[PDB]
Amino acid sequence: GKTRGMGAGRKLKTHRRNQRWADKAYKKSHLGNEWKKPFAGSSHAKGIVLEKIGIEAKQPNSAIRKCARVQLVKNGKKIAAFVPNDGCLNFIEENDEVLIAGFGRKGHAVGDIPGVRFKVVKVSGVSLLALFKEKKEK
Amino acid sequence: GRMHSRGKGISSSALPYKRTPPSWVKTAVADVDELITKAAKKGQMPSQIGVLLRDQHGIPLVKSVTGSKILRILKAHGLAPEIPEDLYFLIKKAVAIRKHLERNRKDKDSKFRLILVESRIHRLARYYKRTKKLPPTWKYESATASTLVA
Amino acid sequence: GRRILNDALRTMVNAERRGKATAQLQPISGVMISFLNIMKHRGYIKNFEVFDPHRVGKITVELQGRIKDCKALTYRQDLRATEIEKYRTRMLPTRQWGYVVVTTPNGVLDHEEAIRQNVGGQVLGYFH
RNA sequence: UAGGAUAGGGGCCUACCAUGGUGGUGACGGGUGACGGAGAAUUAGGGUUCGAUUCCGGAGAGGGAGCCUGAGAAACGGCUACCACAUCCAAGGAAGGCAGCAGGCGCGCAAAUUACCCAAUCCUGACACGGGGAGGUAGUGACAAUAAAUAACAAUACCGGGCGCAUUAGUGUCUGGUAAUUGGAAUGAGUACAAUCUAAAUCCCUUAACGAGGAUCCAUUGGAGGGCAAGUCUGGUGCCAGCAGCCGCGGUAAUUCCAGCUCCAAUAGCGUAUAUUUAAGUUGUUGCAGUUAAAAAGCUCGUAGUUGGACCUUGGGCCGGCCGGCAUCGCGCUCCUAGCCCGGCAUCGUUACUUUGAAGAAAUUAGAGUGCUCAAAGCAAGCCAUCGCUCUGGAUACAUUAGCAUGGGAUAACAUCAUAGGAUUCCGGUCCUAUUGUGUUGGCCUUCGGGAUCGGAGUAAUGAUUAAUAGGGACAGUCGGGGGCAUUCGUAUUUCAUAGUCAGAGGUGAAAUUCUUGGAUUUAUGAAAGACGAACAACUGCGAAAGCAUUUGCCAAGGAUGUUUUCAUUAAUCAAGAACGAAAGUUGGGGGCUCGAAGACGAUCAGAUACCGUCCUAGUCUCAACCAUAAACGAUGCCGACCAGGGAUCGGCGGAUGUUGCUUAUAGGACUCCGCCGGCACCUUAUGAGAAAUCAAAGUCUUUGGGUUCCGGGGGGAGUAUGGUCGCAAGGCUGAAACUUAAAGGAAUUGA
RNA sequence: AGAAGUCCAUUGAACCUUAUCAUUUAGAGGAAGCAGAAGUCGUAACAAGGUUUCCGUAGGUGAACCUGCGGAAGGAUCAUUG
RNA sequence: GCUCUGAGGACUGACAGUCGACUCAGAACUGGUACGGACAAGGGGAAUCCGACUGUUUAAUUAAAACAAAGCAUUGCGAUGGUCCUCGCGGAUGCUGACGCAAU
RNA sequence: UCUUAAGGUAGCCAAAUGCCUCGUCAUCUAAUUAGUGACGCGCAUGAAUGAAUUAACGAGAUUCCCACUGUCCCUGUCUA
Ligand SMILES: [Mg+2]
Ligand SMILES: [Mg+2]
Ligand SMILES: [Mg+2]
Ligand SMILES: [Mg+2]
Ligand SMILES: [Mg+2]
Ligand SMILES: [Mg+2]
Ligand SMILES: [Mg+2]
Ligand SMILES: [Mg+2]
Ligand SMILES: [Mg+2]
Ligand SMILES: [Mg+2]
Ligand SMILES: [Mg+2]
Ligand SMILES: [Mg+2]
Ligand SMILES: [Mg+2]
Ligand SMILES: [Mg+2]
Ligand SMILES: [Mg+2]
Ligand SMILES: [Mg+2]
Ligand SMILES: [Mg+2]
Ligand SMILES: [Mg+2]
Ligand SMILES: [Mg+2]
Ligand SMILES: [Mg+2]
Ligand SMILES: [Mg+2]
Ligand SMILES: [Mg+2]
Ligand SMILES: [Mg+2]
Ligand SMILES: [Mg+2]
Ligand SMILES: [Mg+2]
Ligand SMILES: [Mg+2]
Ligand SMILES: [Mg+2]
Ligand SMILES: [Mg+2]
Ligand SMILES: [Mg+2]
Ligand SMILES: [Mg+2]
Ligand SMILES: [Mg+2]
Ligand SMILES: [Mg+2]
Ligand SMILES: [Mg+2]
Ligand SMILES: [Mg+2]
Ligand SMILES: [Mg+2]
Ligand SMILES: [Mg+2]
Ligand SMILES: [Mg+2]
Ligand SMILES: [Mg+2]
Ligand SMILES: [Mg+2]
Ligand SMILES: [Mg+2]
Ligand SMILES: [Mg+2]
Ligand SMILES: [Mg+2]
Ligand SMILES: [Mg+2]
Ligand SMILES: [Mg+2]
Ligand SMILES: [Mg+2]
Ligand SMILES: [Mg+2]
Ligand SMILES: [Mg+2]
Repeated sequence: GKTRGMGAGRKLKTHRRNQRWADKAYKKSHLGNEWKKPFAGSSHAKGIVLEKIGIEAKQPNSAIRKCARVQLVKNGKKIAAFVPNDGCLNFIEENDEVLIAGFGRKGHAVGDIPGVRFKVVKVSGVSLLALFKEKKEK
Repeated sequence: GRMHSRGKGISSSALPYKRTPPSWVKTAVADVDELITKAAKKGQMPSQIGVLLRDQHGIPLVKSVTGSKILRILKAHGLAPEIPEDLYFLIKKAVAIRKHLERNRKDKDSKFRLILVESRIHRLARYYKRTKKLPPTWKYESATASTLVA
Repeated sequence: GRRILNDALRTMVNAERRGKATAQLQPISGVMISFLNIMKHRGYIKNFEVFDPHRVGKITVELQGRIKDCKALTYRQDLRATEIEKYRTRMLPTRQWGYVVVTTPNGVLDHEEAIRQNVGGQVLGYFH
């Protein structure tokens, strides 16, 4: 069982330090690889799109989720990012200036889109919800 | 449980309630003390002394008849063994085992038992070093240990 | 090894939970009998024998079925008389009954006694 | 040690000498997207994460280095030099340092005015006057926080439920609303005379006149399948577009997409992303789990570490209404606190724990008072005839750990009266300093006072707890397929020999490869070789585990039992370290029967690199030396206690009369009965436990705490890469990440 | 008194060469893991999965896998007094 | 180069006297930064092929990767024998005997 | 499917073994028929004809880098 001697404070503290590492959340949060991800501990990241691509959807579904290959101005990563509205992809055009944010699930692929972790939230300095809602055209 | 086996025996000697000696024990403490020293200088350890009295001379417990333990009479008369009872006998058993093993090199069981016996020797010897019943330098050298005993 | 005042209380819980009339205890202690004095003072067990012929000792208590649980907190705590207040809630069933027995420089005594004499100490255990 | 230097201690530095200092209680090293703290967010408790930032401390002024002045600087809104950067040059030269305020570029997801002012708070100077991008005021400011509008009230109405009878009606009460219906009231958003505010303006607070018909003085954000509150609405799309945190929706009747109506939750706010807290008893000290779901090391030894059996007077009283003081069978006190001979006095074991006290920076937090109109706040302000002043407050708490101080001695560690070198009033021997008889300074001396030393007499209860259903050791009769060395035996298998016989034998479901009239198979006798030790042989023993079954001898060892023997806590578990550890496998001898990986064949089959049959190498066996793993299993660590019943059985012991194909008779051996321990197990039952299967130990668990070691945190990637280390090699031990995934998995039920 | 200069110490930037640490990054070729699809070859596993399964070790084979030696039941047997 | 300082010993009667050839460190000064001043006396590194190394070899053109080597394996042989010499008688291995001789 | 007694196994390579050949790719260089490292349907690699590696050693063969230099640009002079 546990060690419960009145003098075992050293053993218990060392043991918790040692055993918190098996916890996935602690390991992910302190291992330092979050600074080796594309955003590197950032919420959003402005990037330049290379091309509107479009990608397959997973087994139970069947569709073409319209994403884009974007380059990060900050550290040069090239990644894939979704465009979250109906027919919204048209607003995006090659080599435009977009803001890329996490797509949910905290850096983990979401839903039926295969291996994509990112969403477009701005383009050419105009709100993309506003583009969808004709509030302001770029 | 036995400290070097998973045996769990509880066989032992259960001491009688009355600390005072029984009626029929009427030999005097001085004569019992002379019996102690006679057999001690004849060369027997406290275990043999107690057994001898309990068998031939009808002395139930020497503490009961005298108020002082065998070793204490022997320590007061300066006949006490230089190396304690149980450390002596653990050393003698280690000498026997090692002498057998030096000729029987394939005896892995005897090698294990020797590991255990020397472990017991060293645990007990640390106790005797802490209670100052052994010299503060007495170290169990496996080489020249057979001179010490037997 | 033995660390009694647990070997006594767990025997008492087992005897009570089985409904036995008397339970006997193989080692004793001044601390053990001072704990049983707290139980008997607060009216949870009735009178008892302390067999002290010659050895560690032996005890026989008669259970009245009025006890419900009794334990030892080996890993005996430090305990101020300002902060029993969150041991009584942490261990005892409620704020009306149940007693936490803490050894203090005035001998073994329960936590309500410790409030009024305003002396703290080490947890020996509890019963409720 | 001596010095030099510093304002000063100091290896700060020098000369000489010594060989030391730190470390598994983590040094040194590395990371830190790390200034420290007061503190911030969240919080049942405990915690987890953060803290660049206006308060304190430190450090820097592009990077280093060096100095002047000065009380104060290694200053950068001071200098010198180098390096990086850059400005002016009339081409020799010269000036540099916004991480000060504002502002410009760049970097970025990310951050405002090149404003006014010395009036307040204070600083500064030679100083009541100057100065102050400290600091305040104003502009941008949905960072965060506070109060809080977007209507209210009336009768009319198709109406809509009782209530006045309640039938049979009909209209009735709060008005519920679709009413742009009708109606006069209320006001601030806004505009604005003015005043007030202000250093001057501005805002706020007041307030001339203006300022509401419901289209406006228009509220949005997101959502309407489940979670999760709100459409089995309507149109469009048709596995597309798309939605969807997850489960899922969409394949022509979409409650899930795109639209409209309706509605819902929040509401001047809400959605989104990341990080973090809660959820999370999914990090568990409180408070998890390890038989089977992830997890007991193969097993034992073992140092540190952690944990440690029982035993020592406050035992009974008075006394006054939780405690003072008392006495009893209280080692003494000379001195301060020291009674109207006497309470409650020094030095002559440590700690922890615990009580109380002090000191504890404010701000923050808790918390007292206080009508800023409330509230966030703030520290004010309230009452006189609210007429030449009264009463004022500006509390208090917390502050873990370390340090200081007082009371206790229960609990827990350390050290230790048995060699008495012990305690004890005294007696004088060694030698000593000097005060009052040295009125002055005094300096050695006789009883004196005192260290130190010192011998002998003296007294006292003269001084050592028990001996654990803890352990070690001894001893007695045993027991065991426990271990090592040697040694006897057994049939069988093969080979071979001698003799006999004649067509087959071997193998299979059936075959063939194979052997065979050079006589196979079979039978008998015998010899060699090496292996194996049947039956007996078991819910049986021994062993730390692996493992150990022919005989006798020898050698050491061992558990249990028995014990009126001894030691007296010596113990339990154990990072580091160490011993043994099946089979395979490796190096090299010996042996080479059987069997047999690889390999070669014959069958089968579609294939047959397999199952099947023949031959067979290594190997199987032994020795010397390695290896270190097994579903190494009880998938159940080790020591301890309690709890439920029974019969078996293994070993030891104790007690029974009652028969032995024994015994010169008995005892003893076998057997029957009863009881103890210690084993290996089993059968029944929950009153227990568990997800159950099941378990008398996996129980004594949310009524959660005996001690201790190892070890798990969804599934993969993977016991993989890399690094280390051991090994001849095979490999062993130690051992990630990226990425991917929504299940994988355990137990039981029904069906197939 | 007193400057340039100069001497010797001391602090010592800064550059240079090597060594080395750490963080990223290139690499022909080799070889892992994953995801996808409406592929090819088999039938290894789950029933006695058609040769019971599996663990350790060794050798082999296109692939699953096969076999040898030892072990386990998580077995298809809790069972010989019949 | 020169001037020094320090440490390391012997014999005789923790000290004193007598003697001592050397080695090892440290310092100050000095020179046209020259100093192992003549002589003597390794160039270093990254790799590939071959042979393990040491050794031997075509005297008078080839010094090597060739030959040998230990290590590994194989074969014959138990004396009336194996390999071999000899014209014959006889002889070598053998002053030997399988942990040996002999042939690869 | 024919055929063999068996069909080149473990490895290894334009290797001192590869004709085509100056093989293809990468590296080295300004430039490489050379060197190394890989690729292998290999005229004609391969297991005691021993195969693959292999630290140390080599008056062994080959390639490159640093120092060095009258080898060279490019010759000059001195001495016996
Ligand atoms: Mg988690
Ligand atoms: Mg799915
Ligand atoms: Mg026991
Ligand atoms: Mg142990
Ligand atoms: Mg000094
Ligand atoms: Mg930092
Ligand atoms: Mg500051
Ligand atoms: Mg500064
Ligand atoms: Mg400076
Ligand atoms: Mg400045
Ligand atoms: Mg600025
Ligand atoms: Mg909406
Ligand atoms: Mg929607
Ligand atoms: Mg909708
Ligand atoms: Mg609902
Ligand atoms: Mg969403
Ligand atoms: Mg939805
Ligand atoms: Mg869990
Ligand atoms: Mg498991
Ligand atoms: Mg085990
Ligand atoms: Mg220990
Ligand atoms: Mg025959
Ligand atoms: Mg048996
Ligand atoms: Mg037999
Ligand atoms: Mg394992
Ligand atoms: Mg296991
Ligand atoms: Mg019996
Ligand atoms: Mg996991
Ligand atoms: Mg299952
Ligand atoms: Mg199958
Ligand atoms: Mg099968
Ligand atoms: Mg099966
Ligand atoms: Mg095979
Ligand atoms: Mg085969
Ligand atoms: Mg099963
Ligand atoms: Mg050579
Ligand atoms: Mg020649
Ligand atoms: Mg030559
Ligand atoms: Mg001959
Ligand atoms: Mg090949
Ligand atoms: Mg080739
Ligand atoms: Mg070249
Ligand atoms: Mg090549
Ligand atoms: Mg060939
Ligand atoms: Mg060939
Ligand atoms: Mg061959
Ligand atoms: Mg050849």
